Amino acid sequence: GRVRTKTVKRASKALIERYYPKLTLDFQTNKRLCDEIATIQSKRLRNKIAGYTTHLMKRIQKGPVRGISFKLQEEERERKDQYVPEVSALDLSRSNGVLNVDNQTSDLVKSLGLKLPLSVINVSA
Amino acid sequence: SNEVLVLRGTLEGHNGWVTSLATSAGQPNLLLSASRDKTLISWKLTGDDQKFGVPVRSFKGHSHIVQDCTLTADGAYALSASWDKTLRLWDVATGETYQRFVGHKSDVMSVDIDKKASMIISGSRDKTIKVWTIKGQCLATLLGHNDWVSQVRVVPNEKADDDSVTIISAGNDKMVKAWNLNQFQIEADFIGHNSNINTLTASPDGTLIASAGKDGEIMLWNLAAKKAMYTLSAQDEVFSLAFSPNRYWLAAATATGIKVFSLDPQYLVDDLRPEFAGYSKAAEPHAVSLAWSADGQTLFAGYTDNVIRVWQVMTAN
Amino acid sequence: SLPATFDLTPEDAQLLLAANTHLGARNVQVHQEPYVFNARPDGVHVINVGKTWEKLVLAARIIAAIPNPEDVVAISSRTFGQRAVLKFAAHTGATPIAGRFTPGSFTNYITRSFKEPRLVIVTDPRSDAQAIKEASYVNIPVIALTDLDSPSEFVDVAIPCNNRGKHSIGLIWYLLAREVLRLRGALVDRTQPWSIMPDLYFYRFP
Amino acid sequence: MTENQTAHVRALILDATPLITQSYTHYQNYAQSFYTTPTVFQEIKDAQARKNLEIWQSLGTLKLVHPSENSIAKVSTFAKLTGDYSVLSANDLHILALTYELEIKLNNGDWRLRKKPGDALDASKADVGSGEDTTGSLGVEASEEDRHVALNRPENQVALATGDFAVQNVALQMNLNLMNFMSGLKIKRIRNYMLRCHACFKIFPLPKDGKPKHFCASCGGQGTLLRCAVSVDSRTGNVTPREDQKEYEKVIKQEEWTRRHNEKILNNWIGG
Amino acid sequence: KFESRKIMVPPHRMTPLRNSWTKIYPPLVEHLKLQVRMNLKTKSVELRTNPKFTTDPGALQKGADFIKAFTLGFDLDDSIALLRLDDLYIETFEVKDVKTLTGDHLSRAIGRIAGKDGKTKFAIENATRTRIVLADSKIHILGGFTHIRMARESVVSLILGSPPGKVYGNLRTVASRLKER
Repeated sequence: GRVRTKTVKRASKALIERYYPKLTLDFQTNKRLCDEIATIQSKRLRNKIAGYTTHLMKRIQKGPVRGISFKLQEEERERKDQYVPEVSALDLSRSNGVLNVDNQTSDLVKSLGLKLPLSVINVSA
Repeated sequence: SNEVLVLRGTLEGHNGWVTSLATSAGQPNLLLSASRDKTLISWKLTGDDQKFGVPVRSFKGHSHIVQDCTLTADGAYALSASWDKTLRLWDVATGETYQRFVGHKSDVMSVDIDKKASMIISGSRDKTIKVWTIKGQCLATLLGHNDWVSQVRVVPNEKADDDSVTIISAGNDKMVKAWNLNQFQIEADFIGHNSNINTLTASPDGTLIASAGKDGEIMLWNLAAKKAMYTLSAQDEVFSLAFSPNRYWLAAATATGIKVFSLDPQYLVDDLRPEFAGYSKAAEPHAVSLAWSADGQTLFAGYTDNVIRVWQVMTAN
Repeated sequence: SLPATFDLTPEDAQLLLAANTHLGARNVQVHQEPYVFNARPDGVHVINVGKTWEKLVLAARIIAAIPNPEDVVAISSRTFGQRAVLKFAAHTGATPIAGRFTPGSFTNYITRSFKEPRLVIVTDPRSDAQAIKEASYVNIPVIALTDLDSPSEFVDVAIPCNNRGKHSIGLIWYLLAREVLRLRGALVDRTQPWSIMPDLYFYRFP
Repeated sequence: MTENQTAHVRALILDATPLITQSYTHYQNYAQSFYTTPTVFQEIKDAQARKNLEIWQSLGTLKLVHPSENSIAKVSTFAKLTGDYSVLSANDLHILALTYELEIKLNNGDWRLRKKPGDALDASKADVGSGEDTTGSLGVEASEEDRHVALNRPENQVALATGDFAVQNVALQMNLNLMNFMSGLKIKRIRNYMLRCHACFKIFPLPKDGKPKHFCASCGGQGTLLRCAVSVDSRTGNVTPREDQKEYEKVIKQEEWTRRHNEKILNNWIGG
Repeated sequence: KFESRKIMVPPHRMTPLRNSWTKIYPPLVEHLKLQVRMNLKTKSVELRTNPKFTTDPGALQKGADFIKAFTLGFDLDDSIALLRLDDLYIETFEVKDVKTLTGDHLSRAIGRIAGKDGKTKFAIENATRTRIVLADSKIHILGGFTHIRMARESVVSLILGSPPGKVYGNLRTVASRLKER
C-alpha cells in the first residue's frame, strides 16, 4: 500500500489549517504555492506535500473535516451567543403569567413565605 | 425581449487546461488558444451546430506549459507566455519562432502587445514586469509588486496615443498597479481588494478597469479619473475577465459558470453553466479563460476539461 | 452571618419553578433525605428550593473565598454542561474542562492538561466521577451539582438541582455566576437584576 | 344514472398516500385541478401506482409543481415553531409549502393563514371580496348554485389531501383545509397520540422510527414520557390532550450500523 | 384451492416479532409468494395460499417451517439459509433425556453447553455448520444430517459432563474429516 509518510501528512495539515484560501484544486499552482511559502529541501517531498494539499482541497470542498479551519471558528464563536430568545420558556407569558404547579410545590411556596402566581393542578398516578 | 447566449459546439484539441484565448481583427475566423498541453493551437472555425473545422497548427517550442497568448490587429503573429521563464513570438501560418524573450528568473503568466505592434510587456510571478520590443531587447525592468503579478494588459488610448503609454497590472497582493510608460514609474495604485486578484482587463475606450479574484468582488475602477467607482459581487472565485467591444457587457470566468454582467443598465445578463456527464457537483469543470470576438457577438470560453466552448448573442422574444 | 437581603427574591423563585428544578429522580439516598420535602405520589420527589438557594449561596462564598479567580476549575462532560461551563468560564475567568476530562490531569505534571486547582465545580459526580477521584488525591475541595440519586461520596457543599434537564443546569450555572459576580463586586447593587439573561447558558442543538 | 357531482375544491394538493390508495376517478368528482410535487411523483415505485400515474399523465389533470423557497422557509419556520420538523420529511415540507403558495395565490393573500401556532386569524380581510373527526360536513344537500358558491368561497379554494399525521397537525397549526383521502369531506378535528412528560408536562410528537425515547427532550426523566392522545381543532388551533453519555451516542451509532448491515444483508439475500 | 395453517406465537419472542416483522414478511411475500395474516390477540399467524398465487405446495410447508423456526429462538439469517437450501431441518431435545439432573446440576449443564462468553457454543456453530439456541431445558440445532449428527455426538458428550477440552479435540477431529471430504 502507498500510505504517505507522516511528515507530508502533518505539513499538509498545518498548511491547510493555516493557509486554506489560496490553495485550490489545481496541483500545478499548489506546487509553486508551497515553493513560495514552505522551505522543503527536495523536489520529491514538495511534490508529495503539494499533491496531498491538492487532494485535501478536493475533499474539503464537499464538506467539513475534523481539522481546524478559521472560517468555521468565527462561526462557532457567534454560535455561543447569537441565538438568545427575546422571550424564554422561563418567562411568564408562555404560561399566561401563572405557573403550572402541583399542590405540593404550592405548599412549598406558602410554607417558605413567598407570593407567586401559581395555578394548582391536580395530578394522580 | 432578451439576448440569450446558446451553446453551439465544442472545440477539443488540447491535453491541458486552456488558459488563454486570442481573437483576430484582420479576420474573424481565427482563434488562437494557449493551453497547458505545452503547445498552442490555432483554429479556423466553420460555424456548425455541433462541430468546427480545421485543427490548423501546433506551436510547440516551450519546455513547460503555456499560459498566455495574444494576436495582432492583422492576425499573423502569435505571442506566447509559458512557465519555461521565456516568451516566444510565433508565425500563425507555419510556426517559426522569430525571437525568444529571455530576461525573467521565474515563470511567466501574461503577455500583451500594443496597437502598433512595437511595445511588449511580460507579466510573471517573480514580482517583476518586464518590457520588451519586437527584436527582443529588455529595455526596462519595472519593480514595486510585493507578490505575484497574475495579469498584465495594455490600456487602449482614446485620443490616438497623446504621449501617454499606459498599462495596468493586477498583483496578487490585493492591489492593482497602473504604469505610465513614457518615463517608467508608478502612476496610480488601486487599493481595495481583499484577496489575490487573478485577472484584470481594460474597457475598449480605455477608461474602466475591471479586476476580480478569489473574493468575487469585481471592483470597477475609473482609470481616466483615477478613482474607484463601485463594486460588483460575483460570489465565488473569478479567473478571467473580458470586456465586450461593442456592448457594455462585462463577462467573468467564475468557478460555478460564466456570469455576464451589464454596466448600463445594472443587471446580470446570463449565467452560463454547460452540462457535464460523469462528474459530481464538486467535480464540474470551471472556466479559466474567455475572449470576445471582433464583432462582439461571439463569446469564446476555455475551460479545464480540454474543451473550448463558444456562445453567440441572438435576440429572443 | 449573612444580611437579610441575600434570601429568595420571588422572581428568582418563579425562575426556579419555571426551570423544573424541584422535580427530581425516584431514588432517595440516606444522605440527601433533608433536601426532599415530600413525594408527589407517582414516584417523583420535590425538593426544598430554599435549601438550593442557600446552598448555592455557600458555593458562591467558596468561589469568592479563593484569591486567584483563574484557580477555580469547572468540569463538564454532559452535552449541556460544556456550553454551561464555557459561559461560566467566560464570565468569571475560570479554567474550563469541556468534553473528555483527561486522566492524569491532577497528578502527573508531564501532561499538558495538568492543572492543579484549589477549587473544582462538577456538573454531576457520576459521569464526571474521574475528576472527583483524581481531586481526592491532591487535597482539593469540590462543590458539585448532585441529583437525588447522584453518588454523594467525595463531595462537599453539594447543590441539589436537576442535572437531567437543560433548563435547570443552565439556570443553576447562571445563578452561580451571578451570585459570585454580585458577591465579588462587579454588580454593586443587590437590587439590580443581572444584565445577561439566563438563556445564554441554555443549550440548543441545531 | 350517476349524478353530476360538482367539484367543491378548485385545487387539491395530493400526497403519495392518496395517489396510491385512490384513483383519478375518485378525485375527479371532488377537485377541479390536481397539483403535486415532482419528488413525490418520483418517489412512487409500486407497479399499480405507476399504472395509475401513467393514467393520470395520459389524462393530464395532475400538475407537477415545485414549491417556492420562501414558502419553504416559512413552512420550516412554522414546523420549528410547532416542533413537527423532526418527524416531517422534506417532501412533506415541500407539499406544505406548495399548499401554502396555492392558498396564497388562490385567496390573494395570507389572511387565512396563521404565522405562529395559537395566533388568531385575521378575519377583517375576509369581507373585502383514522382518528380524524370529520363530523359536521355530513347532511349538506347543496345544489349546483350552492356548490358554485362554495367553490367561489376562499375556504374551499385549496385543500391538502395527505395521510401523514404530522403534516395534518402542521396544516391544523397553519389552519389549512384537510380532506379525507377516501371520503373527501373537510376535516374539523384530528386525534393523534403525543409523548407527554409525566413530570415536566411537555408535549412532543410520536417518533418517526418508532423507537421509544429513553430520556425526555426537556424533562430528562427516565420513563417520564407517556403516550398521550391529543386532539387538535382546526378553528382554534390549540392541541388539546441519560442521553448526555458518549456511550449512548455510541450505542445509537452501533444500532444504526447494525440496521445498515442488516439492510445490506437483506439486499444481498434478495439479489442473490 | 386455498390452504391455511395455524401456528402458535411464543410470548418470549413476540417483541422481536413486532421489532423485526418488517424484515420478516416482504422477502417471503415477494420471493416465495404467500399471504400472511396476524391474530395478535390469540397468538396465531395465518399462513394462507390462493390459486392467484403461484402453484408451489411445498413452500407452504416451508413457510410453516420458517415460523416454526422463529418459534424456537431462531434468527433471520438462518431463515435465509432455510430459504436457499432444503437439507436443513430443526430439532429439540431435553436435558433430562440424557441424564437425570436437578437444579444446580441443570444450571451447570446449561453452563457447560453455554461456556465462557458462549465460546464452546461458538466452537460448535463454526466447525459443524450448525446454529445454536439454548432454552431453559431445550437444545436447538439446525442443519443437515451429517452436520447435526456430529452435533449430536458433541452435545451428548457435553451434557453428560465431559470436559469441554475433550469436546474441542473431538470437535476438531470430526471437523477435520468433515472438511477433508
